[PDB]
Amino acid sequence: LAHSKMVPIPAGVFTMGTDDPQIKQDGEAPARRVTIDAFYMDAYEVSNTEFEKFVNSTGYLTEAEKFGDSFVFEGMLAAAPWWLPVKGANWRHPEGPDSTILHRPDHPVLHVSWNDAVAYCTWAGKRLPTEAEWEYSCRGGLHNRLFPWGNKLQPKGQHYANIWQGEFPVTNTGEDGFQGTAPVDAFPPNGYGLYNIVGNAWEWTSDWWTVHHSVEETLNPKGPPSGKDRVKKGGSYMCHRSYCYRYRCAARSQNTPDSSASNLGFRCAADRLPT
Ligand SMILES: *[C@@H]1O[C@H](CO)[C@@H](O[C@@H]2O[C@H](CO)[C@@H](O)[C@H](O)[C@H]2NC(C)=O)[C@H](O)[C@H]1NC(C)=O
Ligand SMILES: [Ca+2]
Ligand SMILES: [Ca+2]
Repeated sequence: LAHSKMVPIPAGVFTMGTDDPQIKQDGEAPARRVTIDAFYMDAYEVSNTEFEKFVNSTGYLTEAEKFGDSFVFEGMLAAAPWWLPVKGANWRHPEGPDSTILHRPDHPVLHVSWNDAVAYCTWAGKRLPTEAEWEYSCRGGLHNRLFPWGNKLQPKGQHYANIWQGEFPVTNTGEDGFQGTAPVDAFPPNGYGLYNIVGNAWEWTSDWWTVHHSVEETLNPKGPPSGKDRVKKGGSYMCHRSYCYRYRCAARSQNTPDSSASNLGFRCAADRLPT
């Protein structure tokens, strides 16, 4: 269990975005050439256990605990009728008060806000990645592919990510081996050595959200200087093509920095290795 290990992501130039946006409302277009300096990125989503080390040390009280509620998928018991705001739903109690994390220590932490994530990473001698670092990393050395691994969803007939199978929201067949979340080290790594960069839990980035992008070539871009929503990436175990096709590197979405929910977590990046 090296669930806080990092990988060196190589310096390089890449196509961020796409001239074939499958969800236009989200600012997937235009494709634009971005240059990214070499850095490090968590190989894994931050796990319940890793977060607990953080909380052991600092006594950090997450925002869901402070507000007293968080968003849980009805399916496992508001932005959709299936998102319910549940009292005493937080990272220790992912589906509300009578749920627990004891049987799932290696699964990614949930019900953490952008602030929670930042407190963790900075605690950890790290920081959140920018969207561009995230997306570049997601792509995993490949150019203009849908997914970290290519354009087939199940290559060689194999599940490569934790998402929805079946009729959403009513039936999740769990064909891919998991109905909710999966251990942070489940499924194959992309070419850069990252696990579950699409699927499992959504992932916070450091950028404010905008849908307005130039084709101006940029270098280590931080997104806009302001916003009201922060950028999240890579879909979750609830994604399906039929209604939410965001288990692609190009896809993107947003939340206010103080939101939290049962399919949303994070991982850290860093310019240089921490201790
Ligand atoms: C966070 O702190 C708690 C409490 O100090 C740790 O749990 C204890 O660990 C010791 C040593 O393994 C055991 O003898 C006890 O059985 C535990 N006590 C309790 C209160 O359950 C816990 O391991 C820490 N969590 C993490 C992720 O490091
Ligand atoms: Ca699944
Ligand atoms: Ca993920």
